[PDB]
Amino acid sequence: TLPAFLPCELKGLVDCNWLFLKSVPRFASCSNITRLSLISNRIHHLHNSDFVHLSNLRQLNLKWNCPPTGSCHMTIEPRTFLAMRTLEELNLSYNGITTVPRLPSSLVNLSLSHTNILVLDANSLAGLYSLRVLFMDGNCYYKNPCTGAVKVTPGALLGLSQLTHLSLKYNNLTKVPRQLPPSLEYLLVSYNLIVKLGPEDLAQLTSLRVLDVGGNCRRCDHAPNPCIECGQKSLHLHPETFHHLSHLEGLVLKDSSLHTLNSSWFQGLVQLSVLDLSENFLYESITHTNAFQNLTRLRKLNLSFNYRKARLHLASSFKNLVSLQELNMNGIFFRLLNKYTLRWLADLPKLHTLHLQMNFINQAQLSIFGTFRALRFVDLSDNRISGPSTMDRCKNFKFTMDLSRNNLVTIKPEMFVQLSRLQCLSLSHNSIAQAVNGSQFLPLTNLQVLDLSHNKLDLYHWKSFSELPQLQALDLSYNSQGIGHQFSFVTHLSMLQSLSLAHNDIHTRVSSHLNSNSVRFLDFSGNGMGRMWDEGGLYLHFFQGLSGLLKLDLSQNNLHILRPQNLDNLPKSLKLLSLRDNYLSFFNWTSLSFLPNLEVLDLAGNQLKALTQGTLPNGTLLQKLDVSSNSIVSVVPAFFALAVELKEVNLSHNILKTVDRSWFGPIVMQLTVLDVRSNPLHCACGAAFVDLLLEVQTKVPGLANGVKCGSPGQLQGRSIFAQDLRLC
DNA sequence: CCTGGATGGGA
Ligand SMILES: *[C@@H]1O[C@H](CO)[C@@H](O)[C@H](O)[C@H]1NC(C)=O
Repeated sequence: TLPAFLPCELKGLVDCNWLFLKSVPRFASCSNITRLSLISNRIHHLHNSDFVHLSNLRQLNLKWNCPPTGSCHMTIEPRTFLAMRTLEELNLSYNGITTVPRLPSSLVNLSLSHTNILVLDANSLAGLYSLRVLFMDGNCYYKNPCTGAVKVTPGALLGLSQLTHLSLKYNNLTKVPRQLPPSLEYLLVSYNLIVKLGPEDLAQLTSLRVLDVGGNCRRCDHAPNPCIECGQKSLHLHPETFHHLSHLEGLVLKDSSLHTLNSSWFQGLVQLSVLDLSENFLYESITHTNAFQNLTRLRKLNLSFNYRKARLHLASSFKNLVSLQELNMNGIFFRLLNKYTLRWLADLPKLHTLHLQMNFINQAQLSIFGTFRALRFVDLSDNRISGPSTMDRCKNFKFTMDLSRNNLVTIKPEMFVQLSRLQCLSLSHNSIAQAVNGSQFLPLTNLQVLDLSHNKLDLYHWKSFSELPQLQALDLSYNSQGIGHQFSFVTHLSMLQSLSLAHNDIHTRVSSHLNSNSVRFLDFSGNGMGRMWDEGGLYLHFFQGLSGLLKLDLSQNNLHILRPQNLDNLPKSLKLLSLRDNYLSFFNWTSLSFLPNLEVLDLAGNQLKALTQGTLPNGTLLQKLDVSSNSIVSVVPAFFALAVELKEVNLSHNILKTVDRSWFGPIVMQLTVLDVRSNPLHCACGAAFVDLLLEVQTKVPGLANGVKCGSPGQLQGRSIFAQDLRLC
């Protein structure tokens, strides 16, 4: 009858996360479960018999059960994990242990990160010959401190003949552990105190695919958090350090205080696809160096935050990065962008992504991005661009350009010269105060998406955005305002499918009618539709002219009433309506006859005291009803009974003491969701709601533990299964 | 490596 795995939830996974458990649950048969998650409980002691009932486990997560500062120490009996002979993955992270427990040989992945284990020797990982993955980060650093440092004894890991991944970050290491297994494909030793590297440190590691050695010589300028500055001026790299790494696909040297590069570092890495040079002092290097000469397979290059301690121009060697797909140049702080600055990138055949934000650019010739071969995304957000030189997804597929958070006060169509192939643009969070009239975006003949939110557009002109013949989505949200009429242009936008006028300063001379044959989605939330629909018949047909409209969002409009007339005069094509977060107290549910094709209705966050008015009227096509976070106290029988297509209903965060089956009739059997959490259910031993929820248990989210009682006081705040309610 | 610009994940 009951779910078999109380107080946990069965996903062959069983989820016991965040249940304040102090011991491993014992729960018909527990011999078919293979995965158990106990994340962030209170288990502080583990014992030889704790997992005996879970003999066939393959995966075990115990993260955050006994967190070190920030105090907790975990005790583990010797035979604890041995009961699980087929155990493959074990996560022991964020637990105060000082030694690694005894483990079965079937182990494959192991996490020991953020513990108090300070020493790894040959005895620590005994019998783990099939171990492929070992993580142990953050055992000795400012958030999990230790006197001295973690010590990995030379050759301790050589028993792991199958090891591919090894991470030992934030451990205050001063050297790379010696004689590591040569089978390694991933080595991460970043953010220790390794101020010196050479071929000795990486000896015998010929199967390395990525290597992370960043943060070992940190500049700490404007560091928000406790940081250890490198004693020397820079990381010391022996010229032949990585020279024997013939499979190296990834190298990260971030925050290494590098002042110059050296071409010797890369000349052996003929598979190098990823290079992270961010957070060093290469401002002058990147402009002159020849190091990029033979990085032929290089796909990703991170140059971010290499700022000056002239005019920026990338080195000529960049023209050899024929495989380059992505370039990060954020936070470099060069105030001028021109035809030279990036010239050696233009002929690069596959360069699609260019990151150029947080650079304090106040002069930019955007035309240069029209000369590029395969550019798909250029981010110029958070800069100081103020004019011509002297919904965004758009993801992966559309020539997109982001000019968010700049200093545009006026749009002059000459700033878009050569950008005519742009399909998406964002000018949000500028300070554009300008009466749009149709002369601002002429070159943008192919623009499909335009984000102009958080500006100060005057929108009286009916010719607005008419020079954008392919415009499909327009975001004018959070726009702050004696001729024309507000929003008159919508009818003259032939292809507009999505529009947002959310949170706008609406004028008195706002148009009384919105029109379009193409608009399918309108966000009109955060406006004054309550004060507009109280003005009589003036705005009674405000939305009627949007023929074909499918989705309307009328959230946060301070609606206290919703007459049938206003409903009847919405487009008959409507399928989704959201009145979320209004002040609707009473509502005639039979008035949904006026929305014949309505499929989804969201009335969450209103004052619906009850569901009485009122009945879901046949033959509504309503599939989803959301009445969460009202203060519903009751519902009339057969309320949902006539909604033959009803699948989802959310009654959460109300104040029902029960949930009755007579509310639904035969419909409740087909419900896909029935969310009843956060209700003060009265858990008397008679209660029949438990018999109802149990009938549709799979369709009830958080049933096993998330649905709580509100009374009686001893069962309050506790699950409806805390005591067995079916006994009287 | 991914993520952000700091640090934690990871498999
Ligand atoms: C029901 O509404 C609440 C409101 O906060 C939300 O948290 C919850 O996710 C919703 N349930 C479903 C099934 O969407």
